[PDB]
Amino acid sequence: FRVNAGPPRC
Amino acid sequence: HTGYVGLKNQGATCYMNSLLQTLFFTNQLRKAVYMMPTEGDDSSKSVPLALQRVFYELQHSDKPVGTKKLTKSFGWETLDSFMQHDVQELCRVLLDNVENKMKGTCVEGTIPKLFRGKMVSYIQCKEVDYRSDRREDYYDIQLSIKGKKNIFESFVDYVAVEQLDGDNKYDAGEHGLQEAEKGVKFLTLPPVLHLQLMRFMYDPQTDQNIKINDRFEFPEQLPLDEFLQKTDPKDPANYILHAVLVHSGDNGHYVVYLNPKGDGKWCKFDDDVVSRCTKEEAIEHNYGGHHCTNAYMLVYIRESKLSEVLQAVTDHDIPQQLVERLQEEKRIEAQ
Repeated sequence: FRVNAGPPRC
Repeated sequence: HTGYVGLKNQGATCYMNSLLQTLFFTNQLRKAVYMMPTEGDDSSKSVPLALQRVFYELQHSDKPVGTKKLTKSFGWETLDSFMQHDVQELCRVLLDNVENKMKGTCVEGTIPKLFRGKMVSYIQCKEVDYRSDRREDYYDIQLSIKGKKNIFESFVDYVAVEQLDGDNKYDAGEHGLQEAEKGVKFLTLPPVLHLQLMRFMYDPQTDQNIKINDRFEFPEQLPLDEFLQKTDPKDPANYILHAVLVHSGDNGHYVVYLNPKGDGKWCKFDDDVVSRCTKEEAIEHNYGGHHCTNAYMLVYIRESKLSEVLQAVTDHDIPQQLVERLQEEKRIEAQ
């Protein structure tokens, strides 16, 4: 899960 | 127009402008920033000096304010820098720089006094009698949205009990591997609450991140006293909505809705264009549904601290030495 847009962080 | 000035769009700063206004109208924080001993600092290398410049320009200038000096100050110049990070991380960078510069000064401790809260993280096994109560401090809370209808359900999910059962059991050491429960409880809530919503989740076999445009409700007034282990009369955990950071599009346009005086007179800050807007446009129209425009950050202020957090700021609160330095830089720019 992420709050803003952009590349994946997981 | 509205007595408030906007910020110039000069690049892929994304949420940055929206954050800055939110920080600018944290009046106690602004007055704290003005008094930082930045006289000896390097103009193009000091983040606190850049923040003082930006706040002074937002308070005095009649034209849209630029942020090139600030962006250079904290060194986010690579192509994916703003896309690689979230608003919490940029806010942490700015506030950590400010707090560190305030160390050993007369304005020390402002950041913890405004944004720090106390939390308990607990792990208790059902089989054996052992208990771990690691205590953690927080400056921002990232709430989950997927499957949650409103803020109350998201908070319930945050303090929800997690079962550590077989193949994921908890190593209790002397007690061996054990089935347990892991959870989080709130001790205190800061005067200024930075809630960030989780609107982007990883999707395997797909474009690796889909935008969660699902409907999510947040109230103007947020009662959070029930989520504290021990409450306190004469200081209930009732919070007043202050800022709504909103994004439109998918994996965009970043706009901030703010009522600076806490009076419910809402304004829309779209970079250089600051206008008056209804409460519905600021709150109801940003819940999300099936459009692409939904809120990603909420900033609440405790009702018992509003006046102190939102102190009236006059042009005299800015130290005259800082004013002279900023005026000197403005003179050089004019020449």
